[PDB]
Amino acid sequence: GPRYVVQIGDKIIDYNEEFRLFLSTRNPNPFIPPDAASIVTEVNFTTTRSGLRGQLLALTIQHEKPDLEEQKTKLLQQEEDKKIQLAKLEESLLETLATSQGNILENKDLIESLNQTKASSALIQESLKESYKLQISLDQERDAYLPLAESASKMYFIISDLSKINNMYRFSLAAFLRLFQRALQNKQDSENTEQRIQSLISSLQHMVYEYICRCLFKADQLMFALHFVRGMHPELFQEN
Amino acid sequence: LEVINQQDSNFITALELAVRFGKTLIIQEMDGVEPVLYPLLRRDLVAQ
Amino acid sequence: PEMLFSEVDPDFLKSFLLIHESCKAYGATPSQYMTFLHVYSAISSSKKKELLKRQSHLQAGVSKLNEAKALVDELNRKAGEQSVLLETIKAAEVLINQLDREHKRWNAQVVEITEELATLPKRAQLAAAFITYLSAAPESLRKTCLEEWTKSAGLEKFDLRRFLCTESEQLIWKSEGLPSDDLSIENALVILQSRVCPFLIDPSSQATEWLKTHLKDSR
Repeated sequence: GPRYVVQIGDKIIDYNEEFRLFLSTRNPNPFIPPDAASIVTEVNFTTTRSGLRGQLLALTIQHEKPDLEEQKTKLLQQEEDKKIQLAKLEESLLETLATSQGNILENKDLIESLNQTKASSALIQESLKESYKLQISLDQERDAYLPLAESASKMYFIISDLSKINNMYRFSLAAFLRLFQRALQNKQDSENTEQRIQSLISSLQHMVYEYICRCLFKADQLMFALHFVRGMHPELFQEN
Repeated sequence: LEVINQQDSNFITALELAVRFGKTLIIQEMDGVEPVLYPLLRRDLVAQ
Repeated sequence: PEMLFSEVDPDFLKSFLLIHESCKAYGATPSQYMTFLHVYSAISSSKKKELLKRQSHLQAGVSKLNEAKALVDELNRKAGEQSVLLETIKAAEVLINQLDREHKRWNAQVVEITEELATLPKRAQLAAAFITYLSAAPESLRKTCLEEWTKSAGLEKFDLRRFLCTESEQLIWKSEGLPSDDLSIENALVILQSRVCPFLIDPSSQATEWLKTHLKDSR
């Protein structure tokens, strides 16, 4: 008659019009045939280079000093809330223009529009002063960690391709971030910070190399060593 | 509304449409109580 | 598409063929061709309706502001003429003190949307092709294919994540636990699609936590 039914096994079941179906997956392979993939559109959450860089940069900022982390959190949250409220205050500009389109010089809606536009200009100038008062205040306290995070983002993509010669050379990322935690928690290095950055990359390469050669086969450590050296410093062997 | 005769060729089909679409139904030439129309005249409603 | 047209003309059609013939080298089922056409038609309809709504509201504003200015440019003069032969100036100047920024803001968007909705079909082609193909490939293939398609159209500016979503929705999605990468935000844009079912390959469960966070409201 007016409705529709759909087959599920043996039953006959009414297909409600509010039916929306999503489904999650924990492993990129398994499993699609080439028949159930021309109807299902596939989305792959993946960790990439530029994201992982910022992730480790935020971890280093949070482990250098907590005050800069709390400041860069609170300033960004207040800037976002101010942007949303500024869009909300400017969202009455259509109402103040054509809410009724009549007696706009007569009623006090144009009087309340003056107060709303005054609030909008005040928030706009305040947000200009705030975006000026956060830029260099965050750049000089955030840019003191990125030559660590750059090569720390190099090392994971080095050790990712180790499975393609021998299976069970498959490495996670949660244990990798556990190692990156262990790099701080065991260091206790009190120097210049610019003298500390080379110290921490140095005492992280040792822990990475030992953690991976716990796993490897005895005829593979020279492979891993040479590919690791090609991964970290690609300038010392020049071209061709 | 739909109005139908008793001795009619399309009785049960139109009865199915009148139960589904929510019509108000009038039957003309009844000679008694049909055997078919007993649970509909009673209350026999299994839930889905 | 010519039967999806009534239900420049040949350049669109031969562009479709070349996009599909280039995309055959990754798996190109004709179901994806038809999904492409349906989501093209859907997005083009929704954006034409929203742009006509924006021009309607801006036209109503440009009408009402000019009418109120033409009314206020003579009322105090008529009162002065009646006083000459024989109290709204303050609130008029107070309104003009906001209108000097307000009309100056709401001016330009009429000509802006007027020049924008002549460039909607190629934008809808790119926005549909991205959704109907490239939610699977690694990001180098995303960059290479978007650059080749963008040079194919000829508008080497004109990105799409700002064309399809605005800043407020991005910061609201970020307010919940969506990852802030380009990849995560483009993947959350692709699940706008409702022609088919989305399939979430997801090793760590943050994106799933986000989706079942902001789908709290419905059942």
